[PDB]
Amino acid sequence: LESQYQVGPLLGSGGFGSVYSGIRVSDNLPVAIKHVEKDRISDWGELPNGTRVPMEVVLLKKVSSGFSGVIRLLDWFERPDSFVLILERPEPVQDLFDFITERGALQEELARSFFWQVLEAVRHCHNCGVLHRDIKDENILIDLNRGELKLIDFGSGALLKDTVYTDFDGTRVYSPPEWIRYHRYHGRSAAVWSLGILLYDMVCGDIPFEHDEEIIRGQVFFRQRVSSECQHLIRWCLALRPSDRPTFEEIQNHPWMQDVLLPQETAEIHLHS
Ligand SMILES: NC(=O)c1cc(Cl)c2c(Cl)c(C3CC3)n(CC3CCNCC3)c2n1
Repeated sequence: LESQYQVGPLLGSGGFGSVYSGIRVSDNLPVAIKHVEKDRISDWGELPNGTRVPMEVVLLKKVSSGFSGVIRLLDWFERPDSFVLILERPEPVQDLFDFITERGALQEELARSFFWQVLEAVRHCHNCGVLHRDIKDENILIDLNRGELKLIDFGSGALLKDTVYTDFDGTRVYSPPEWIRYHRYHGRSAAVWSLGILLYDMVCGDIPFEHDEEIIRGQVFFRQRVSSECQHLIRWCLALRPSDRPTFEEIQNHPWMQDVLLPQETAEIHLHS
């Protein structure tokens, strides 16, 4: 049926739908229960059969196998007017947006650990043929006990492909200049641009660009003291020409990314575990 789950408080609502705290009754596992109205759903996909479902379900199934820094889909249900997704829920948890709101710009050692884990999660998605298309601090959860980050909300995502994309429903201030100007981008280089925005966000406490004109110009001004190596990596991710941007391999081999803390180290030093 679907009272295999006890429903708790509303955790949040927005373009992603309505998300409730929940518990799976069979083993007390913490879950998040996400309701999405069918009419409010834009991009659709389908499973290895008829079964037309939200793209989000297709993508999560493709990445939810195995361990990773991606939130796992435990189950889903269809109702007459909506879909309901059952997702794993860290506890205690705080999204990266709220974490940055409370603590301001992050020390580089902590930003390094977080950014590294985001890179590994995004690599996993791409390796599984999934492109997220809305990487940003609001879509990243922190498991405060373990110091492990989780990517959420694949509702703007798509199957990864090597040809040009001409559709985009992600967050605009995270979208690349080629999308702003031409409404065209390729998957990896757009993702790397958003990773540059995210890294700036972490070490400066706010995003670099607010307006189309700023994104198009691509001038990065640093409002906080940031190391030259970090500045260099960020400016590389934010290269105006897509082909001038680093690959994931080049990002992880960059001098700023060396000697990352383990997740548990991160929690003990910076999240006091
Ligand atoms: N797919 C989603 O949109 C989704 C998935 C999950 Cl597992 C969660 C969880 Cl947990 C939360 C609340 C713990 C913040 N939320 C609410 C969000 C947390 C980050 N942005 C603010 C509301 C979740 N949302």
